[PDB]
Amino acid sequence: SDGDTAMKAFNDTFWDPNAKMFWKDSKREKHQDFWVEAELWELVMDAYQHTSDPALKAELKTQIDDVYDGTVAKYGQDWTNNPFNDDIMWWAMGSARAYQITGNPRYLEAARDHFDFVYDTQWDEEFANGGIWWLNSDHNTKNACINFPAAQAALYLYDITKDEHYLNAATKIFRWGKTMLTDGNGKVFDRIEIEHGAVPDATHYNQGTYIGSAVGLYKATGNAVYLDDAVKAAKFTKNHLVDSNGVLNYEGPNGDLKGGKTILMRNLAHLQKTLDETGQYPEFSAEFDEWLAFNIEMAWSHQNSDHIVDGNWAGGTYESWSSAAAVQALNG
Ligand SMILES: OC[C@H]1O[C@H](SC[C@H]2CNC[C@@H](O)[C@@H]2O)[C@@H](O)[C@@H](O)[C@@H]1O
Repeated sequence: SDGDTAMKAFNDTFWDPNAKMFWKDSKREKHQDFWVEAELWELVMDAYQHTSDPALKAELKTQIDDVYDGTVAKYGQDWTNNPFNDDIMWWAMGSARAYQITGNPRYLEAARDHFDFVYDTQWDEEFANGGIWWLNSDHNTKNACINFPAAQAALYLYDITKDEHYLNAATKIFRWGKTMLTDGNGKVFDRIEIEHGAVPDATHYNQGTYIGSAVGLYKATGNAVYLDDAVKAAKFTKNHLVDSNGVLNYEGPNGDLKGGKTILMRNLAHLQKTLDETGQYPEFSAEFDEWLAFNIEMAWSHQNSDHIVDGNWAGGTYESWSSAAAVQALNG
């Protein structure tokens, strides 16, 4: 049970049962950033779905509710006072998943109300012919880190509700994003800035949410073009966001990007499952599976004696966001 071992060690090192939040690092001086906390929430959910130890499973199910409670105690229930639309949407997506797992109606209202605020008021047709703004304060840029997560959140809400409103939203957001925030061959651009144009800088987490939304659209629509879209973005990641031995890059020193492999790995697992089930792209599937396994083994060979792995997978304080990626990789 390497996935169980990895998750237990992550909790032992970083979980604060008193505040019901993760610590930012092993000094236990400061709790994790708001948007990153939603991604650690999803890690708890993924370990819950992966494990077959019923005692650990029940423990992780309780933790799903505690993570939300601790964040609500510090930040409130209404997140629309946060000027970052991406922060809001990461929590809306997490809330949709928490509803799928628990059935607790507070999570459905949280997902729906926050999705609606962003989509209904922060979509604009004028600048760049579409897209959602990064912030709800100033309107200067439209970014991959809000647009693709918004498509993914719409797809979860469609699965829950069967309301075509959400499928129509996902289709519209993704079409815009593919056209304005990619090169058409799987390279995902960070953002488009008013008075400048596209900033074509690719990162692990934006490759990830593009891939996850494309796989979700394939499943919901039956259009094979969406699967092709996801494969091209996975090939780009494997060939161009890696070191000379094929190990995924380290994206520091930026604090938001350092743990981005967590989001990438979560979404690559969705593509791997869809390829295994459909038997499509058999040649790429075999190469992709082998490359993933090589990455996981190299990462875990760098673990310390407490079973924690730093985010520099190619080589004394450990950080929760950087260290999460190796745990996610064993819970997919
Ligand atoms: O270059 C990393 C990253 O930086 C921001 S998103 C990160 C912010 C999310 N909201 C809370 C902030 O504290 C955080 O910096 C955006 O410029 C994004 O497009 C880019 O990829």
